[PDB]
Amino acid sequence: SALSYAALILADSEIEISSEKLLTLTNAANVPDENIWADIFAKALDGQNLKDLLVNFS
Amino acid sequence: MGGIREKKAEYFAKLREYLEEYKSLFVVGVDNVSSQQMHEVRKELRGRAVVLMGKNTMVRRAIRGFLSDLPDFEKLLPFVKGNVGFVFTNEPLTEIKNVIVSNRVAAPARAGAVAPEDIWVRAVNTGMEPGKTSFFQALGVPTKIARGTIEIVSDVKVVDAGNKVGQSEASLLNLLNISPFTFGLTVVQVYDNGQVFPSSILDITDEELVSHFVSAVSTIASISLAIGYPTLPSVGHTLINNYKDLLAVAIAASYHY
Amino acid sequence: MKYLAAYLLLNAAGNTPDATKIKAILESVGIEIEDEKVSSVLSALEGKSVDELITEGN
Amino acid sequence: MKYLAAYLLLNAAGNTPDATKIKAILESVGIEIEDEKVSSVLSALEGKSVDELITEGN
Amino acid sequence: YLYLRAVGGEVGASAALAPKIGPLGLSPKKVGEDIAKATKEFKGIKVTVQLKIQNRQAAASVVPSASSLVITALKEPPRDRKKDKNVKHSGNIQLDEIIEIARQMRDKSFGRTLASVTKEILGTAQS
Repeated sequence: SALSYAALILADSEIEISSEKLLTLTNAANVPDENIWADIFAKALDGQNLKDLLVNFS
Repeated sequence: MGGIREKKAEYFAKLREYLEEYKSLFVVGVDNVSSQQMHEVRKELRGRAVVLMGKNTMVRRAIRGFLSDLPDFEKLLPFVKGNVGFVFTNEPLTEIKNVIVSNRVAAPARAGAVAPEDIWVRAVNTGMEPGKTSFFQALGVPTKIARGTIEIVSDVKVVDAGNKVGQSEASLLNLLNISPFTFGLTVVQVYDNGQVFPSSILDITDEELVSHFVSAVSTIASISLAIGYPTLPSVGHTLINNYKDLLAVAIAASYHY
Repeated sequence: MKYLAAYLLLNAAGNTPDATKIKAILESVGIEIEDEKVSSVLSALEGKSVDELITEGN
Repeated sequence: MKYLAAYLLLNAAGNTPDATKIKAILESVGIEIEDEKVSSVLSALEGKSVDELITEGN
Repeated sequence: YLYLRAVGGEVGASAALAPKIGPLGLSPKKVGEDIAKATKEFKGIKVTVQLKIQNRQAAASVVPSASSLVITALKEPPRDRKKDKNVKHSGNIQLDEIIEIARQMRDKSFGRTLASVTKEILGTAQS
């Protein structure tokens, strides 16, 4: 997903996963901003260990 | 053959326009490669875009640079080595290496050359009649006469990578008919667009990126499954997590329903 | 997660939607729902057979 | 990594190259791109079906 | 390779075939037949034929060749009687004739281009 890929790149670069930072990467890609989808995404990512989730999975 | 140029400043002048005509400029090593092999290798390049001349007349990339705005001086340490050419091309950097570096032709090693890789000689009958077996023994190849033929006792490494091959060593190997290396235009270097690439880059991984891609793909996939964020790939798994976890509470416990 | 369990629980009872139930369950939990997360789950749910997805386990 | 996520994100949108997008996304991240890393990823990408590589997951 | 000399149409000469050894790796008049069949028209100037030997086979590397190709096209057997100026016989090859000789040569020749190949044959033709 463009939104999931944007989150993993933002964490790899060392920058926080928020609405501004996702919006700038999303705009550079050329994909239109949709308020609901990045807002859910930041909310889903809230309270998470990105590192611990990333590795297990079937 | 006579004294007449044998040009100076004239062939440089043709060469001047040649770096400027083409985007991508390579610094390349013929030394090893035979010329049916080089000349064939060059046939490939030539259809696509072409190679031209120098000594120190080559090192004069500076004049070419001076005409434009690109390098001087500024380059890391001018990488040129014995036996260098320039390849001027349309062809992007990465592809040029795969043509040249992958497709090399074979040929024999040489006396006084540094071995590029480990050299071994096999055990079995040489097929040769009694004579100076001693020459083989001198190198540290054990041989003995079995069945009236010279045979090599065992497989062993005669020379390692990064050590020079002795003059005796080379000659004796050639008589055995043992060769083995890959020859073609070793790439020392690349210029494109203000950027300098050395040879480590130029062997261009790629399998590692597949693994990293698939792992990146799994990071995304993982994030997707666990997170619950339902565009096309993730969805059926995300629903399953909310069960995986219920079905699950049953297994440890000891209420039966 | 909150959302996943909430729609699953309703599915067992046999019925679900934005305001009527999803919002009601999470609100019964005492938690404030993010609209974007509800909207995303519902949009994903449309035209899906939840029972069939369960039948493979993963 | 930065590079991997950036081309993946673009692939989801459906399009990519050196300056136009790869450079644009990482620059949108606020990070300075190493040219050698972009060049290596692109050279590797040529003649590859990204969608097929994804279909086995590893 | 260990090389040999030949005349058009020759077989079985004592000096040329016997001391140089009979290819086929034995049994001359194997090769003596093979060279002779191939050799073409009247003897003229000697050609190289070049010997390569394999297990119970002989093979020869024979180029009279691209110039013998010129002879066929022109319908003129000699070569340039009065060198580089003007030939005694009037063998002017056409431009269409020379590119077709170049087409056929292009495998044997290295040449990059067909236009490159036309120079190489033309340079041979004039002299």
